[PDB]
Amino acid sequence: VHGEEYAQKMQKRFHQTDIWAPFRHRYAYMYNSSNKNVKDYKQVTLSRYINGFDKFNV
Amino acid sequence: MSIFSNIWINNDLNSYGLSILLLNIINYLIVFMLILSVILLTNLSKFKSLNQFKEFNSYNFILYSLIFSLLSMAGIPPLLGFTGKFLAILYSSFKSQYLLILFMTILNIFGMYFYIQNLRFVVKKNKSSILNYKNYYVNINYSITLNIILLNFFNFFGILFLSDLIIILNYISSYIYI
Amino acid sequence: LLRLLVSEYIFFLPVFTNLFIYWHIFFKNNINLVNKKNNWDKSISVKNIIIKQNPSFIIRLNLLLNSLMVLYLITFNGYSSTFWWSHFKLNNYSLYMYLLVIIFNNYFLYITEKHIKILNNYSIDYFFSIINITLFIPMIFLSNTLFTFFFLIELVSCAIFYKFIVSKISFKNSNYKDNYFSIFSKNYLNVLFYQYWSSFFSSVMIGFCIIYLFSLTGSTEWSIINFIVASNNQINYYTNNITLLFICLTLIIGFIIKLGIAPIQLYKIEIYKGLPFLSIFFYTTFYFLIFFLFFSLLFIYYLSALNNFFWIILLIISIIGIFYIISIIFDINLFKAFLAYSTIINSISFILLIIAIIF
Amino acid sequence: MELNSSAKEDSHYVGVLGYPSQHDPHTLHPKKHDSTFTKVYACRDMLWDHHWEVRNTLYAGFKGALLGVAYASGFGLISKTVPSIVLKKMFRFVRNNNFGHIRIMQDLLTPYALTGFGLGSVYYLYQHNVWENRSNKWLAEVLSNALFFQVATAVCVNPGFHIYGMVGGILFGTLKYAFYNSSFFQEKESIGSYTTFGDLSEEERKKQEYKDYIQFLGNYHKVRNGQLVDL
Amino acid sequence: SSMLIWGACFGLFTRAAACKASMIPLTTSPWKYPKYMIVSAVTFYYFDWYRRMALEQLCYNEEKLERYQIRAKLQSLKIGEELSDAYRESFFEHAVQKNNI
Amino acid sequence: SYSGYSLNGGVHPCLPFYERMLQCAKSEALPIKMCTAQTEDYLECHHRKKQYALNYAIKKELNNIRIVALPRYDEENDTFVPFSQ
Amino acid sequence: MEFSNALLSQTKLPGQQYDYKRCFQASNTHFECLDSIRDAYDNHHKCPQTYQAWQSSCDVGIRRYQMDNREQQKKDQLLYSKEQLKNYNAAKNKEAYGITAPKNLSFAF
Amino acid sequence: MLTWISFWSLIFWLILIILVLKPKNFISILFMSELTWLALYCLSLLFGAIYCDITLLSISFFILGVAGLEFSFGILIAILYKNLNESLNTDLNNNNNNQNIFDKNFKTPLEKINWQ
Amino acid sequence: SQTFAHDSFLGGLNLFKRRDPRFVLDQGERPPYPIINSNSSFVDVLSNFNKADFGLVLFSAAIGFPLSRWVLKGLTFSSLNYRRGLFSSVYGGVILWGLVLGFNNSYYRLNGFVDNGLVWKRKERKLNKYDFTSEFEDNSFFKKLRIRD
Repeated sequence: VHGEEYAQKMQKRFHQTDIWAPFRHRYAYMYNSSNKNVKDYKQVTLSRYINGFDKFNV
Repeated sequence: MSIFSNIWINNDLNSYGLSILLLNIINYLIVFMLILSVILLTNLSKFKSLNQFKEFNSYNFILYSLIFSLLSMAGIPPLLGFTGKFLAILYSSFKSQYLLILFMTILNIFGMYFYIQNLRFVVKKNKSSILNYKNYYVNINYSITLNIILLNFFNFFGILFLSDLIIILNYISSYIYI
Repeated sequence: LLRLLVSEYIFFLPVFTNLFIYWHIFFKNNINLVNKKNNWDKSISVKNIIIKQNPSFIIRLNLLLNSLMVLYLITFNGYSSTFWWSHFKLNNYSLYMYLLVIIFNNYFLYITEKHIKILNNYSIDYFFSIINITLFIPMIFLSNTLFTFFFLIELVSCAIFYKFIVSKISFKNSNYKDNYFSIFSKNYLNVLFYQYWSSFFSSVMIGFCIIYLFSLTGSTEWSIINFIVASNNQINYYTNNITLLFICLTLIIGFIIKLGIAPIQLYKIEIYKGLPFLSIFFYTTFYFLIFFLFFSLLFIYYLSALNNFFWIILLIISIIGIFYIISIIFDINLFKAFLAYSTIINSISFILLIIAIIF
Repeated sequence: MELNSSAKEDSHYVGVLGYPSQHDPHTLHPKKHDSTFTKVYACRDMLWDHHWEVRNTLYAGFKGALLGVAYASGFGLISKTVPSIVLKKMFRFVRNNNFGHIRIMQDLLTPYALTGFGLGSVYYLYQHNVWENRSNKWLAEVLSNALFFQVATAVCVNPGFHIYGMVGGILFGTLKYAFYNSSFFQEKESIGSYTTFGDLSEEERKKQEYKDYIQFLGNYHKVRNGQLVDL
Repeated sequence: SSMLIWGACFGLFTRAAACKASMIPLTTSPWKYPKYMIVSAVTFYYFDWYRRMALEQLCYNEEKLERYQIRAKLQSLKIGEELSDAYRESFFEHAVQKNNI
Repeated sequence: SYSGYSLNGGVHPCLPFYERMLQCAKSEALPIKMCTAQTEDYLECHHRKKQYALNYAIKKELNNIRIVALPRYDEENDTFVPFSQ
Repeated sequence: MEFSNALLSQTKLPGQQYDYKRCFQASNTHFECLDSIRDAYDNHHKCPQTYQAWQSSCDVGIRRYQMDNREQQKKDQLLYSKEQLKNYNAAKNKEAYGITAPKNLSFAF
Repeated sequence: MLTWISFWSLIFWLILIILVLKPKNFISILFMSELTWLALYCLSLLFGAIYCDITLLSISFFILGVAGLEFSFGILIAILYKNLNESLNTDLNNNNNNQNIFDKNFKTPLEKINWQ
Repeated sequence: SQTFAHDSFLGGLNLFKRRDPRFVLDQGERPPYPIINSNSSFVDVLSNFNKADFGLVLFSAAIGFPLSRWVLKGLTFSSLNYRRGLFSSVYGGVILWGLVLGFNNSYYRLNGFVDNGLVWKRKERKLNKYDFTSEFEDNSFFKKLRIRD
């Protein structure tokens, strides 16, 4: 809506286009840079006691 | 730093100021070490207050050595402490900083009075007797005396040999960028 | 790591040898009284058990080792480069500063050795602290990042604190009126307190500056920092003048507190009041040769890319300092205060010279 | 770090290079086919007009008041001693009021803010209306600042210290000319730069530059005095 | 003049001045007189060589410092001056001709 | 003090940008004016300022009534179907 | 700093080392492939294989220093010779023993 | 409700301000200095995570070490306060009248001033 | 000028012969002598040891005795055992410094910074534009300390 040249100027990040450096707010460190809990805090505190929270990857 | 037909000509060393700063530091250290050697010859417990500069009035070597060290610290022209301040003012004028020159002038005059104020306290009614005793007799050190002799020579006549020190310091400072 | 090059650590060998010799001799001196007399042993004379070592030989040892270090420089060869993961720099100017500080330390040590035979009012631990300081400061000259400079400066500050701790407190004099009465001196406590808290403030602010320099640039290497700052000035990418101003201000104020410069010069007066003359001797040479020279080279050489932010700050401080001391230096009545104010005035003059240089 | 960057711009050099100009019209022009609300909102360009005398005076007064408040916060209030009875009454007032600290702060900082506002406004009106057309800029700055600071020291501080006020005014005027009027450590060009405008070809310019170099060779003392040995 | 003789003269007067300053008689500890002249003559003789050899390296250093000043000036140009006709040709010489690596 | 290591012992994501910037700087006679693109790329890798500006613009645009519904994505094939169907 | 090629050439990646033997061998071979044909401006394309070896063997900073030194040497050779340099140095050191007098009442300016 | 970077910068500077604010008791200043070091620890970890830099975690543990040595020095200095005739409240070590203290009162160790 | 022959007991003296007062060469500057092993390791330097480094060690052993005696002249309130132990410590330190010097000499010969018995195929022509030392050295002892004045 603000001009075709404006959009490509705003969506442009790197002069060189042969390097992939995706945007990240932060970088993970724990668990060899991974996530152990991929659930909400309520699911975090309830899945340890209550059944029906884990979908049983088989 | 001018240009003629894409040929650059420069008449500025660009490393003179660092050598000037090194010279100022080294000269201050030399004069300070002279006065501390004069102090280290004597009994240290006597110098507590500022009026006790009178204690330096013992015999002609100590008295005159410290008088000239104080005058050098004050920046009196003939002595060594003057050369660093003179070259600092010269470099500031070369760099076209008149406000810095004015503030250094104010600082220099106030510090000069701060230094020469103690020359009034040196006056004593009698000889001070500020020497340590050993084997019933005063202990006069010869090695510190010779060190003070050399420092006094280079305080009195260091302005004659300052060119070599400037050469060496500029040679050292030329390595900063290369 | 497939190969460890000698060029990465060649410079450290003489320093390690000197440290080992120093500390071995210190440990062996610590037990110089223990000497068992066996049942089949015979003593030509009765052993004296109350002794007072003269530290002269220790000073001599220092001189010798320091002199040997000079030799290592005179025969030095190599390339202009970096070593130990680009944490240390080897070029002509750094090595010349190293040589200069070594030779000045050697001269001061020689005069101290001459003076120590007139009257022994100092212990062996005093000159061991001096040994450590003279061993470690030229490595402060050889720094290549603000990280390693910070760590070296804390090492040397701890050595200086150790030197201040081992000052002689009680003396044998001719005052016989003070028996059976309590006299409080309080000079020792003031020296320790002020040195401790000034070190704390300087260290925390330097760490703060290091953290923000990593945030802004990604390294604390001098060349990378200068190149990034200049390229950003050309590009107009990072336009947060507040952050750069605050970084420069925090570094400058940390160094002001560390050096006791004119705005914060008061605690140096107390430190000088509580110190012996030899301590002031060594402290002055260490302060002017190393601390103030590095403070100068920060604006001149190490962080020149930030001079466009530095100058004004320095200017303000200079002005304040002058207008703070043109009257305070005229209501002192102590020899130590006179010496300290001499140092302070010369520091202000040299700061003005730095401002002239960076133009 | 820049001071008075708008007044030190070289307009010709900036226009030749194409650099953005700080004297360009930074104004908003409402057009028709727009609602009545955006007409009112677009009037905010009044506060951007640096040629408005009332706005400049108010901004100078605001800066002076802010400086006075800062001085009171850092150095003024802590040095002065308050009677114990007054402090006790103030702390009792805090006990019986939800935001009593704000009222105490207002009472303590009102004189300093008022004095700073008055000083800033008077200083701006004095500089802009009296000394703005003098030929010698350095002398005008020195004299005006010396007189103003002497009067300010006489009024705000004890009148027996007016000589030190004059000296401080002289020093402040020198500093202001050195760094607020002139451009040291803050330069928008390069030393020795120039712009060419004629239709001369490269050969003519090169010939003129060769002549200039021949003339420049006479600035060497050894060359001019003929004191060079044979190489 | 000769530096060896100048140094020997320096040591002779240094010893006599030290005797006067310590209030000890001259003619005392005579063997220190030849030692002072020998030490002082060698000291100033080496310094004469070192100062001359520092001038040589200083002059050669300024040739490299000559190149640094020109490139520092071009890199310190204000933006927009690089392609200005005052500096365009000199700037292009370093960017193009000096790309010989 | 640039190590090139990531938080799990791997490789820093901005290592190629740093390498190219240093290669440009060490080869040019005027590195400051001749390595602007590489230094800009490294600075964008380190401070993600352009992405933050894009996010600010996107939020400002989303504050309006420009967008009503988005196409739906079906997992079976890499195709977007409109919300209408 | 921030402007000197000398200080930038000392900046290297972590874990980056230089093989000076191979680099100097390649540089000597390339400079002997050159210097047999003499030009005011060095053309590396006239010595292609040695140019490629030199590029693949030596770092960019080393090559920049080598080109700067070569340019300085070529400039110096066109202006000076050993004998006239020796004569000039002897004359300068001889006149250093004398003094310098003002040129009172000049004519040129 | 505040971004972590601005929050932690402000927290560090507020900790310094509070350290200056509180009455000058050596033990209190020691505790506040330890808190300052811990704030630096947290800030270094936060920026290390944000910028994927491994040297700032090193800064965290080096801060731990430096703070430990400094705390040992502080303990020894307080015990040194014991032996010298000094109060842990430094404001009681001088005769400068202070309005902030309710009960500051020092006089000469004399029973009377005048005899005749 | 002529330098002491390497792989001989007087080779270490070449450490005191220099062409310029520089500590180190530039990044791209060629060493004065051909390079044997640029990226040497710890055992590469040890394997390069010969009579010159052993001569450096022997000189350290010879000169350590007066230096240790001079240090020992500062002892008071000491016994025979402590005096002998301190003398041994100082002497061993001087021996260690001599070994360090020998290691550095071997490293320098490996890198080509000092005379290692090899000559470059092409000589680097240098024009002696600035000359303050040639005649002074030729009329002095300092001609021994300078290489190619």
